[PDB]
Amino acid sequence: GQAFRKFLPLFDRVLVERSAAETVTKGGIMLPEKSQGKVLQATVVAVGSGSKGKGGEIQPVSVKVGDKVLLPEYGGTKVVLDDKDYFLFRDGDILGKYVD
Amino acid sequence: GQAFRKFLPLFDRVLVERSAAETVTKGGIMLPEKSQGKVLQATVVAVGSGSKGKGGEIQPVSVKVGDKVLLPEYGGTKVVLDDKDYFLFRDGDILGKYVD
Amino acid sequence: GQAFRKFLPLFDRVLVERSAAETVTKGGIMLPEKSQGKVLQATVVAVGSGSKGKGGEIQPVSVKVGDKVLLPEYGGTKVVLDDKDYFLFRDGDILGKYVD
Amino acid sequence: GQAFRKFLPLFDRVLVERSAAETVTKGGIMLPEKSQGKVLQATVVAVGSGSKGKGGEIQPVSVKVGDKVLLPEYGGTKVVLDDKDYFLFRDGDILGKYVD
Amino acid sequence: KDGKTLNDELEIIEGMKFDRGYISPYFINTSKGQKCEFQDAYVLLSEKKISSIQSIVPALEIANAHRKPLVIIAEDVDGEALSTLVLN
Repeated sequence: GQAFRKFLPLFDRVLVERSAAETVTKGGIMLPEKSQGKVLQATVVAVGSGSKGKGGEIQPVSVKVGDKVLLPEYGGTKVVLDDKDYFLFRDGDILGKYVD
Repeated sequence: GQAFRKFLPLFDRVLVERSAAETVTKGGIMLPEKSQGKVLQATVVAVGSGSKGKGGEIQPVSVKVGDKVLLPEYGGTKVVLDDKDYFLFRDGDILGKYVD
Repeated sequence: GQAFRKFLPLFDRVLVERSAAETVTKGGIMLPEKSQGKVLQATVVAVGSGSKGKGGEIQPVSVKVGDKVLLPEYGGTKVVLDDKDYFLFRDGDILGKYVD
Repeated sequence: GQAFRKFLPLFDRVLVERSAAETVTKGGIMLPEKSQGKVLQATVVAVGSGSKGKGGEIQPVSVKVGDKVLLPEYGGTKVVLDDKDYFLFRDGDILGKYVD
Repeated sequence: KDGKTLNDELEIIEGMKFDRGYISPYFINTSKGQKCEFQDAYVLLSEKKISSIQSIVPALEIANAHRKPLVIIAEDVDGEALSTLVLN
């Protein structure tokens, strides 16, 4: 697998970083800090080894580090690295992958 | 798979666009903008890579971009692309497909 | 599969038409329109393609268009074709098949 | 499979006819018609084709027409044939079968 | 009945008058007197409340096709039907 900040997920778990929230509209209107909610855009930083649930051999994670992905609304777990916040998700929960 | 507006579904998820709601009946009567509810006709714009749910080799999606499908009335997930709403369903939840 | 009114069921789903409920008993008594309730006698008008739930190769549906079947009293999904009512069932949700 | 009175069960469903409810004891005292309740004795009249839940080739039903069986006290499905009532059960729910 | 002038008055109430007013002011079409007036108007008499939009559209379609005003007498008109009527 690929490590990050001395952290390595186990099995197919994927660690992602949520993008910075939006605080100014397209005009000049600022937003309250309590209304932005939770942003569903994140980037992949660490990747696990493979899929344990597959019979026999174990499949590798389908997303590659550096990709931008759209997270679901309810899943995820909180992990603290250097007092920063990162979120850990399973491979199957990642909805879609942004391309360039 | 096929991307769309720099978006790409993962696994076997399929992205569709709902059709416009009816506002003028066959006569000269318009309907309230809150009475249309939801429409069940949609068009496929993107298709995922392959299905993880089949053992061994992964299988492709059974629908192709551009078709007209009858969505279920309960499932789906909402995603926003350039402020235009899009809905993401699984392959097995697509109720049916129209033919020409 | 087989199409019907420009519609094609997907996977193993089956589209059937409910029969017309009786209104006059064997004698000369005609019954209320709100009393006949639901009739479980229906006919197959369209068929799906194949069984996705069958491992490996996909098994075809066990019924063919034109047969008479006995529906369950709780299942079914509603679809509207040309302002006419049709109901969609899974191949495994049909109780029995009438034979001539 | 085997058809009975213009009907044929699908898959491994078994159609049976309940025995007549007793009204007179070993003595000369007869029973009220609101107390005998439901009887758990029936004879097989129609047999489906084969089990669908078995992977691979479908195994035929374990009972044959003309046999006497003991039904469960909770399950079952009602079907009316020629104004007469019959009950449909899944092959796996028949508790036992009498021998002679 | 009690009057409100120095001279007693005689009044005749002919035709059919049942003393009920229009549900919404938006139906008014004559400024003077705030009255709703129609000539050669269809009447739809419903014994039960008219709420669902599916129950009211066909009557409006018929009226529009024949191009005649419509008067709806019933127990009441719900929010949905009232909204459709006022919008139209």
